[PDB]
Amino acid sequence: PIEYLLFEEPTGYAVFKVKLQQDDIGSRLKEVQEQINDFGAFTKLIELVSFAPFKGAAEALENANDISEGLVSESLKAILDLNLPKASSKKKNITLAISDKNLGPSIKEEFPYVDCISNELAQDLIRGVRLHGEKLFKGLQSGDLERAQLGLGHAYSRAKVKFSVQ
Amino acid sequence: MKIKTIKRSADDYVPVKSTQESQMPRNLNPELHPFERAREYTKALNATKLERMFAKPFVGQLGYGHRDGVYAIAKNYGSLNKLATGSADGVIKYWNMSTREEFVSFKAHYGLVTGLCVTQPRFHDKKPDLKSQNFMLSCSDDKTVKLWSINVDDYSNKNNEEGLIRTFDGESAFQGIDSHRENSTFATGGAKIHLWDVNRLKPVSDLSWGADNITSLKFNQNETDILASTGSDNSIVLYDLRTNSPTQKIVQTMRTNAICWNPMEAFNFVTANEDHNAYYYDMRNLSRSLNVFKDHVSAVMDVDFSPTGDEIVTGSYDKSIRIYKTNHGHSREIYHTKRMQHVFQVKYSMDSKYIISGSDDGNVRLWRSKAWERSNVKTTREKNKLEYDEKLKERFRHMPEIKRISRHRHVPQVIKKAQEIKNIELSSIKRREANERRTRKDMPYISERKKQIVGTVHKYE
Amino acid sequence: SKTRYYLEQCIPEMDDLVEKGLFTKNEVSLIMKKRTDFEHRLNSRGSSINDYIKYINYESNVNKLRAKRCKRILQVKKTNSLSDWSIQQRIGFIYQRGTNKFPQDLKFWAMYLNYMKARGNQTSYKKIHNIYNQLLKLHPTNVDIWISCAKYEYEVHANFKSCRNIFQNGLRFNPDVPKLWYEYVKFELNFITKLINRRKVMGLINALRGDIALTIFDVCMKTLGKHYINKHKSDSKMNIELNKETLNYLFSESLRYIKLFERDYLINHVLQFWKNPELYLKTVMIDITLNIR
Amino acid sequence: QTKDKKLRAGLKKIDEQYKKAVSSAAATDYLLPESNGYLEPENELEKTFKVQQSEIKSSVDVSTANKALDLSLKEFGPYHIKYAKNGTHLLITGRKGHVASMDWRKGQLRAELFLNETCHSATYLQNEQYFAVAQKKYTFIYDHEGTELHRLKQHIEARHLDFLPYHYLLVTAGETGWLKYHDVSTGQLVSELRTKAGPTMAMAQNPWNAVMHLGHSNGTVSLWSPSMPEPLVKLLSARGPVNSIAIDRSGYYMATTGADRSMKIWDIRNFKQLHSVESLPTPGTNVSISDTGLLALSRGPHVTLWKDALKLSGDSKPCFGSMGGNPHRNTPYMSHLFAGNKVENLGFVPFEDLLGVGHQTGITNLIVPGAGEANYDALELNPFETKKQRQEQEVRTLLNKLPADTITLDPNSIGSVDKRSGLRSFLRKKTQNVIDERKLRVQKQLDKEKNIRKRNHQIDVIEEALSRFG
Amino acid sequence: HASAFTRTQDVPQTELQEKVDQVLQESNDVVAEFQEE
Repeated sequence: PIEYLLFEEPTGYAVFKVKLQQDDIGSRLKEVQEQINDFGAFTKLIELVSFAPFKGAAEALENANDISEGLVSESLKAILDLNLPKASSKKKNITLAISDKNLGPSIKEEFPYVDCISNELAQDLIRGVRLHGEKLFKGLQSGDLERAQLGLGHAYSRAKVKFSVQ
Repeated sequence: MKIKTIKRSADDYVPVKSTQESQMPRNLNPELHPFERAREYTKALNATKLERMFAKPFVGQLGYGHRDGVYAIAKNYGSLNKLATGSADGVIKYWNMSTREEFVSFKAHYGLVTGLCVTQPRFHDKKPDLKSQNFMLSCSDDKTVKLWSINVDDYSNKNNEEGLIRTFDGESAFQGIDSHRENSTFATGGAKIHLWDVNRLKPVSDLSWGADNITSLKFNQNETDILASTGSDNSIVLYDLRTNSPTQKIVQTMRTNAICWNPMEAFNFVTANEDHNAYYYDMRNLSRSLNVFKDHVSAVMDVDFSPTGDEIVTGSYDKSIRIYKTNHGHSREIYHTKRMQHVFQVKYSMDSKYIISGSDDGNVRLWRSKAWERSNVKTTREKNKLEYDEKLKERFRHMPEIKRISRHRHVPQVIKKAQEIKNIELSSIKRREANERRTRKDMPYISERKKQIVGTVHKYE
Repeated sequence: SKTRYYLEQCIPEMDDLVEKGLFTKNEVSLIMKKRTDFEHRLNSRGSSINDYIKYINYESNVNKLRAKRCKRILQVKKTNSLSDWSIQQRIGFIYQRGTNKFPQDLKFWAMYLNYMKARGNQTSYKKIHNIYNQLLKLHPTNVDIWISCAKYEYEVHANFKSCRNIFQNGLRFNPDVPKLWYEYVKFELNFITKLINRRKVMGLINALRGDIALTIFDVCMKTLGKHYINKHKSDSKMNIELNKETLNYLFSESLRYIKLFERDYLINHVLQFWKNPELYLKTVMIDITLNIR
Repeated sequence: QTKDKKLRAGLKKIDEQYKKAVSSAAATDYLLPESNGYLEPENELEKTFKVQQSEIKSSVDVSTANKALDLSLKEFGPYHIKYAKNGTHLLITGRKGHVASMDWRKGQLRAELFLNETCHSATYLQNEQYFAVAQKKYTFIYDHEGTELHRLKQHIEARHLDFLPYHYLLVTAGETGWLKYHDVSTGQLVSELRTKAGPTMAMAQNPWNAVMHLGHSNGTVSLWSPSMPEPLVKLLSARGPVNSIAIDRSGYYMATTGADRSMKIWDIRNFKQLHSVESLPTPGTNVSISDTGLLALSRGPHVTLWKDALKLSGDSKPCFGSMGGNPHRNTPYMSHLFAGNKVENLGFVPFEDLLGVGHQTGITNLIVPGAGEANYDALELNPFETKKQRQEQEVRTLLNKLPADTITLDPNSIGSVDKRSGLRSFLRKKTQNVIDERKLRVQKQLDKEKNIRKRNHQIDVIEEALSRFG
Repeated sequence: HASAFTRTQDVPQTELQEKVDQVLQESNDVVAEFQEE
């Protein structure tokens, strides 16, 4: 019961709809771990649904800072509001797989009909998505992830340190 | 003189591109595909050979185990990772089976842990978080019942109160436990079965035929107010909770160790019984067993229904596990290891895929329900081929070659020898009975399904 | 394989089509040769939107030929058959497959939408909704798509509340698009004028109105300035320079609003907001021209 | 039908499942890829057998005109022709030493062998790669390039070998009167059956059934299977010897030609000879069946083709000349006669419509409008095979090869049901003997009791007066 | 199942939403051997 997952990226947020569930007990087995590595089987387990790209470098930077501190940004708020179905706020909440335990509560207190998950299974799904990366986007236009990462890392670190031209 | 011949367009058959996939014309003309029976027979025979060379049951064990043999297992009927095991040491653990790890490990009681239930209470003081914590209920031999909390990582949705929420003192030594679902109401069989509520420290209701202790209990899955119980004057007693009273009683020739309803029929149960057998009963007509499951060689110790409702898994005091289908009456499959002994508890998994077995060498192993079905996701082509395999071998199941191959399973020498001895004794009984029949006049043809009931209380017709 | 699945799924309507006297065995067989070619080209790797498009085009021409054939050979507008909707069902199936394989191609998405809307007689209001939901989810930062969906809804059903919500969401994703804000204001004014004309017609048979658009302008103003600063955000000289440039940009936008534009009142409001050099000169000459008007 | 609800439901469910299956097969038929080719008059004055191969080549497609080979090898003996089951490679065996295996369409000579040993016949066995030839003495198995892979020694004097492809089995009937099934994958002579008859004259395989029809000198066809050492069945076809026998692809009809100028069409699946063409001016050298029920006869300088002769109608009976064009008479579909050659044999091209004849000069294909089956089935035989598909499919068939003994007279017989120290040793022998005798005595006593039971189921003045004294 | 059209939570999430909502609220031979065999 892992209906959706959220994946943050240097160029914006992505949201995937889980199609099948890998069996929960067998997860430590050679066979399911290999299907996470392989690309053919990961597509059977996951299809992308949404992708909101960041506006510019500054907006990406502050968004990464808020992800670090564990808050929800305006952009994340919007994309979740758009993708996630509205179930009853009392029974049958919708399951979303995130990467950060500390991100959980903020998402909840913004969306009381969603339930975050960071399990062994959800961490495996995040890992597979991160491994395959751009092949999963079916061609949706994304910046070069590696250059994005270099720029973002440098900006993040300079921000924390207070690097100065003086 | 209008004529034409077979002309092929190589453009149509051999594609212009290189990546484009050439087409495969098909013609279902029967005279074009010549051998049906022989071809399909050999496909089925190869299929069973492959089954035999792919049967790899054992999938792994749960951490380092228990110190002193496992005697209580309780799966969480809600989730799928979680089970709770308990040992004659007195130490109960709450396992995460996805990682083969343990959440906690409480030293619960001074004596044995005789029962475990896993649940969520319905407190009236508050509503304990069903999402951050699970709850567990141990039923001990030193006259106590304890309710524990477990911190479970299932959801990531918060950020104290770790263990032993509550303790229920008893007057007797408790001997089995189960918890009526969707009501938060448990029932414990010691010297007289008590219906307890979570919020009251005094047993709410007394249910007992007479003055006999009660070995074990189990509620049923559907129509959930029907409880069944097994007592040590080798009796099986159905209770109902809406009228709040015992309902009926059957007495067999030997004590029944455990009972499981089935979760798809709601009035059938199956009892693991010490005369090496498992008897499958209808509830409304308790005079006779629907079926008898046979192939054990020492006391059967536990049974469980697959949630699909069609298979049974039994574990005996002989050191092996057997899997049965509800309609046959002989073992589909036998699981056995040199390192597993006196299977005392068996639980079949809520995805129907696996089997957990607690054994008194102190270990909680877990096995595959069908020894083939790898857990990975299968491409549609492969999936179709596998389902085709299964259909073909179900079709040709009884041909002598295929039967020889797919029934050859290796069994420990103790079980082989015990089985041939038991066959000898049954032949002996049967032919002395034959001679007695040859002479005497009046002996009933006592049926194989009524042979095993000493007597019922409420006689009907 | 999967091609075999698709071809056999195509068989029964072919059976019906030959059964009714409007396609001969040979013609139908030729049709299937072409079908199989297309099916393998889609299924095999390396396929492309051009292949999906050509497949659609071929099927559409088959549909037209079938329609004219039934018009001529038996002079019936519509046979009560299986085929008559089967071909369009297969076209819809092709569109869905193509978009699930290449969710990048705006041109293909738009062909899909044009087809479905134009055939909208038998289609689903709900189906247009689903297509638009999926598209918007995939490409949230395409103000073109947001505007197109809003305009379709307002022009076809005129669900003013639904169009309003669409614009709200579109802004929530893209506060940076003055084109989007512009179109939102245009929709606001059109709705206002339609309502007032309805009031006029009720009067025939037997201002907060501006202020809504005023508020929209104010918040557009504020957030556009914000995001223009955020791009190219370091001392007093660059602070003043960026302030000047964003003032230039943003007041050019306000000039566009003036061009878009009762009318005197709204322009007036724009003028007071603006007051709150050469730009001052332009404002005051705008004032005198307004007084002329 | 029986008056039981449960059995009515069962048989109705099963029958309708069968009907669903066959309706699906018919839909596939609408989906077929191609169409057979034909030859019809349009008129009454002119007749089909009057057309000429030059006329056909002029009037038809260039690919087919190119495909209609004509090889002349006037050096070595008359040539014996075989096409691969795939329908692509051709294999010619001259009478003196010439053996060639050629791709036949792109004209790649796969292999050429010059043997002075008088070869007789040959066959690709399992692919285009391995092929077997006869010799003066032994049988030889050859690789694709032509290197001697094996010299099968036990197959002595092997005139008429043939390979049956689901069981992977090589059958080498010859002259001492002897028939040997040689499993070619595992390489072990599966079976070795003597024929009491004599030097087997002709031989052909029933493929619906995979049973070998030999044709002896008595005039008897005999149907053999590799399991048991007696003929499954025997038929008396003609008098004198039986020159040739050919079998429909459905294994339903057979044609036999015997040197007493006789020709027979037989219903194999019921063993009633449909009819007997006796008006035959010269003994028939050869006979073959196409894939579309088209009968080719060869009298040595002549080849004649009868369409639709394999049916049960009286009109089906083939003739050679009709007076006044009587419609109820079956004139030959299409004729041809060579100049002076003697057709060594003839075989149809599997998936085109050509029949290749081998004669004293060499090989000639005649374009027949409706001979071969236009639309094949990729899962079985691809005229187009990339090397990887071919090898993969080879391993596939190798896995699923049927067992040798499955060959029987009725290919469905698999399914049914039936319900199938010193003193110590000495004293041990005594006591075991005692236990045995004890068992026999108990048996006999039980039997007396049962016999009395059956009796109780089936149930003079002085003698009356004295009943009670015995 | 959430769409892009309907206001989901029915509570404003931006200054645009709240402002416009409150404004709109205000505005309301051979034979022989064969025989023998």
